[PDB]
Amino acid sequence: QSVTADPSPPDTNKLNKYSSRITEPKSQGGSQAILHGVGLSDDDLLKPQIGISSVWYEGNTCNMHLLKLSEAVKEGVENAGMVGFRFNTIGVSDAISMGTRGMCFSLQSRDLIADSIETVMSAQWYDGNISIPGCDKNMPGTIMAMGRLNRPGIMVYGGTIKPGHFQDKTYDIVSAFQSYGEFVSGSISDEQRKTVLHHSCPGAGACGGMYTANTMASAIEAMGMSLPYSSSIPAEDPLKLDECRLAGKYLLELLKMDLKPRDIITPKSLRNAMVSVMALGGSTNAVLHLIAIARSVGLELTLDDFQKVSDAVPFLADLKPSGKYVMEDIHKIGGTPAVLRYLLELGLMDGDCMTVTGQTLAQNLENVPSLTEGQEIIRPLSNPIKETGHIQILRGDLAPDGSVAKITGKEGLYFSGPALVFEGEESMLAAISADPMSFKGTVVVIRGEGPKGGPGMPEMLTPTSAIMGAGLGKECALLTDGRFSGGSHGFVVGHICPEAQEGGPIGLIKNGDIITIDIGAARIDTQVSPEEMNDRRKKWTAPAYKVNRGVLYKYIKNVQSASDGCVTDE
Amino acid sequence: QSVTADPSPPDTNKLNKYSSRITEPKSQGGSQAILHGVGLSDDDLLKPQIGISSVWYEGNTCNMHLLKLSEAVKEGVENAGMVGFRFNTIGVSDAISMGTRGMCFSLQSRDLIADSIETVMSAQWYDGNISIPGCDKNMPGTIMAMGRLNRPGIMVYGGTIKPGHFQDKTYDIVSAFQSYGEFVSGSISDEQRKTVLHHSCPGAGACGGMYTANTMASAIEAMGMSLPYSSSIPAEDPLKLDECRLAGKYLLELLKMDLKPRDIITPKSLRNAMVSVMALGGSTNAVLHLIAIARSVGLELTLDDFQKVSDAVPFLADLKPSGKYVMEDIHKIGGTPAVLRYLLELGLMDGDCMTVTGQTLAQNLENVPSLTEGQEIIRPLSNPIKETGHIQILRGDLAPDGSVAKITGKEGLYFSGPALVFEGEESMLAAISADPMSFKGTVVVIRGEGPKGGPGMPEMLTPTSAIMGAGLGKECALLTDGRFSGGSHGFVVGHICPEAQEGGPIGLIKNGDIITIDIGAARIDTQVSPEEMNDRRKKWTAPAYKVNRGVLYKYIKNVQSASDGCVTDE
Ligand SMILES: CC(C)=C1CC[C@]23CO[C@H](C2)[C@@](O)(C(=O)O)CC[C@@H]13
Ligand SMILES: CC(C)=C1CC[C@]23CO[C@H](C2)[C@@](O)(C(=O)O)CC[C@@H]13
Ligand SMILES: CC(C)=C1CC[C@]23CO[C@H](C2)[C@@](O)(C(=O)O)CC[C@@H]13
Ligand SMILES: CC(C)=C1CC[C@]23CO[C@H](C2)[C@@](O)(C(=O)O)CC[C@@H]13
Ligand code: FES
Ligand code: FES
Ligand SMILES: [Mg+2]
Ligand SMILES: [Mg+2]
Repeated sequence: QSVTADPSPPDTNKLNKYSSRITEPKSQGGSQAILHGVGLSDDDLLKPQIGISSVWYEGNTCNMHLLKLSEAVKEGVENAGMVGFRFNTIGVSDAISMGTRGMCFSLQSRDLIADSIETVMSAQWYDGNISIPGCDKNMPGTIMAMGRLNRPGIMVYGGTIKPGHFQDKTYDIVSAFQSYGEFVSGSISDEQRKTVLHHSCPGAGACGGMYTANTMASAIEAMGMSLPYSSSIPAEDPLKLDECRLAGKYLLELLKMDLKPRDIITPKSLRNAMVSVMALGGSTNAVLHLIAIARSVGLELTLDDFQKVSDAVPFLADLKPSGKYVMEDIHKIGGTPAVLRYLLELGLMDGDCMTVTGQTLAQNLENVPSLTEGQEIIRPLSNPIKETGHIQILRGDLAPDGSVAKITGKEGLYFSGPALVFEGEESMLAAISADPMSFKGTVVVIRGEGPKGGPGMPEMLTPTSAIMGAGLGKECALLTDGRFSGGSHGFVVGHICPEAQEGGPIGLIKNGDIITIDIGAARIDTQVSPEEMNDRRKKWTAPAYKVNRGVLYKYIKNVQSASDGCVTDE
Repeated sequence: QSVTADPSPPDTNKLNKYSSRITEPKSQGGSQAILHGVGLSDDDLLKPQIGISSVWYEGNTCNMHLLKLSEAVKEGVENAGMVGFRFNTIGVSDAISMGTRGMCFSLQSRDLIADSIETVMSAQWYDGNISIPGCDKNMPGTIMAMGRLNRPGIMVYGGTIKPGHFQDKTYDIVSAFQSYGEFVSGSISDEQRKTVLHHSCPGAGACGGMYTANTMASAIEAMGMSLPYSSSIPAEDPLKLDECRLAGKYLLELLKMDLKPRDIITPKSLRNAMVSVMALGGSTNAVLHLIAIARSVGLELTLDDFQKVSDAVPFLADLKPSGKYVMEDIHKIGGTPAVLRYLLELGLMDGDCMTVTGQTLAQNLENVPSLTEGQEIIRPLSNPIKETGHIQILRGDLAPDGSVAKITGKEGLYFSGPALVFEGEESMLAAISADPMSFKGTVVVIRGEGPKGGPGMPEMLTPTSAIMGAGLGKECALLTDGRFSGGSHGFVVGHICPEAQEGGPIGLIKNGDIITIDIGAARIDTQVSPEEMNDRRKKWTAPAYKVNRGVLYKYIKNVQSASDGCVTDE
């Protein structure tokens, strides 16, 4: 819990606790000369300095607008009497890289982003931070950096993309991904396929459903580290620019209070974040990212913590991918604060947690308009979509250190079938192409896709959509030490630990082993005896790492297990 | 030498070898929908995609102009028939962080930059790269990423800052750093001190002397990975913008030739780079960065390689800090190509190395105007400033795995003195404050500043300027496992390996040990017997790491020794 990462300030009530290190001593005249050179007056040197870290880049719709938002954040910082210094990190697009080896680089970019913002804040002695992520992994990456530094900070979510519309039909990135399967199946022509591709993503913003971006944005708001409505204002909405211009005012107040990320991110605000995930049907990736965020502030968060919140919180929101609505429809019925107000009224949330407004969650939500009368997106507690949360933690013989599944309650309580084992996604997809019926009734195992084996713990969508299009949805189960993206109508488990590369039982499974998934017992078991499994283990040798240089070899050297949130700095 | 880091392309003569992975298969319609959303037409999808990676940020003069350069690079990429996708990494300012704990974050940002550009190029499937660094570590960071990817790439140096001028007096960042010592000594008043600070850095650009930025920029041009004149055109010069607009034309040609970084960065172009360092009196940091660059392409480069080139190449350039002129004065006498033309004419360089112009170094230099008649910056081979290079590799008892020193030839051949040992820069500076005369005649050892002990292998300037201001310049020697920045008029050695944190002999030195530096034997020796040293070693226990989380704990876990270039991905 005693984190030692970044420099500590060189007194109370001082607003420039860190930048005074370089703006005040005569022995740092070199630093002051650079600062004059970038435009600071003598008066400016007395002011707090805010690092404004955006994740702009031009090759992704989620991120191409973030420089325009960064300009607005800087203008608000200046209007609040402080100095704004913009800088920008990298990010990668899951939508672009999905289905390719580029996806091996996606999860780790969260931790690269954390390292990047930490590096700049520490070296330049900035007093506070405003981050503008726009896309899946960007968000937890910025919060992790704020937790390590423990300097006042606010996350401004870039906002969600608007749905595409063409000829009385609604299209999104899900439409684009689905289009190829509908072409091969014969449902649509090549001409209809191309139309979907040209009208799926009309502008800037993150993916609209309850995928990782909106899950994490909502969760981070719920955790108190974004301003109210940050998660539900669309990316191109003029209110997003207004939020950007106001972050500086709110940050000034945080500096006056010295309200820091470790004052805001606590066991109870972490639970608030998890409640929001459960209630909205949020992504299983939130397990990885919330664990990493909790670790970044010196706290603990286990898989069991997620299971307890899941048991305690019903799934209430009729939102894609599980349901029919998108983040804009939440926005039109009162936004994320309206949802959280309802959950707080139900006693599911703790209102006493401090937030980046300088007030408590309860104080923020006191004044917010409630959910729109007659709305059908957020179900009553009396009529939930599921009595408990979607997220389910499975252990048992084959996942002794844990695993994560999204369970709707429609797949049944059990699946038993002979294992069909693949060393990588490629061999699985080839086998289901040549011989789809060989999959009927099996427990499909795609191993070697974990943090070290993948490497990079890639997300895989093609296995579930291939299973769906072969008519095998409820007829087989899918297990991996990596991650699955789309929903089957059957059992789909990821994050199996230990991963195959580490010699976990998943790497000892053989074709024909009878595997039994039991949701009530929360176990993925094998009919193979523990003694024969141990025999296989004694004979097992770890495969060679797939890379020997570069960022992914460093990831292999540094990354902890999926049950440990794949943190890299421990 | 067999590097496995990044994805390989999914045919010859194809110009979009990598982006075809996502622009051509119907199974990647999701990728194509994102690309349409960011503005690509169907015709645009057929074009090569260039990742344009700048290191812009607002808090440093070296980097604040790089977004404007990035816009020009993109416009040139489009004018050459390709698609330009801008993205931006982080960087840190050595001028701002020097003298503070922020400096522990500076060297590692080179390797963070390499990881960042590698990550984006791999995930987004870009065909080529144009990088726009502006500051010390940025430059080798971008080349390392290009070496790992081995996709056609060009480095555009951001260019050097113009000298500040006020009331018939020339000021630079060196003036600003010197100002405090001149205030404490009484040479100048507080009023004169403040004047230097306001007129030292008038605009955008890297430091003007032969510090790391200009050393590396020149070295990277000499290595063939920048266009001719990139290193010597000033940052605000309109020709820099013209260079930016032309990089796309040159990159198109590289894609047609499939001339890749591992075709350009070879043993012989690495030697060309080292020749340029020796001849210009370049920074000892170039030892670290050129080793890392050579490793990134699967090549070897040792400390002995530097000593052999140093022995073979005289110091010829009258350039700060060793001399009086700056990079702009090279620029006014024909620039870096004119210098390299002279060295090539002397037979010091290999002209057959391919470069990013698509032609050889000799072909580039055939047409360039020679050095301005009557110039006094570049000495003749008959009258060099030093018969061999400044860079000197020392081993011996106390640096068995090597060490690096800048030797002018003025300090003599020997120094012998009792050791005065400090565990960190702070205790050294306090001791020389309270008791300066206790330093007279000693060999000052500042240990625990290496890659893992510092951590971060920080650069330290205050020890040499404190020694200078106490009148002790030629009266003591300075040794460290970290790095020293400014020049003493005596012996100053850095990069001592193994570092103290790793239990190298430097961590076993005690106050009073007689240390003898012998330049001719190239040895740093101790009078203590090898048997007593081994006794000390058997009793020695490694100190606890100073951090336990964050980017610097990861650095500690990953970094190799200074003699190994402090690479992190092996
Ligand atoms: C960030 C780095 C490089 C550090 C090395 C060891 C210390 C230095 O002082 C200690 C620990 C610290 O608590 C402070 O007083 O500032 C924080 C900073 C770190
Ligand atoms: C399931 C399909 C159709 C997706 C559309 C684009 C994304 C949505 O969010 C992104 C990419 C994803 O990384 C997540 O957050 O889960 C994976 C899933 C796919
Ligand atoms: C970059 C990553 C994650 C890789 C994992 C193992 C391989 C895959 O194929 C091999 C090696 C490769 O030579 C290719 O044919 O493309 C390069 C890419 C890497
Ligand atoms: C020696 C003094 C006065 C310097 C002025 C600013 C810089 C120059 O270059 C930068 C910072 C440095 O990182 C290098 O490249 O060596 C260290 C040295 C100091
Ligand atoms: S790919 Fe960026 S939020 Fe979906
Ligand atoms: S600090 Fe950037 S080049 Fe000197
Ligand atoms: Mg994702
Ligand atoms: Mg430097």
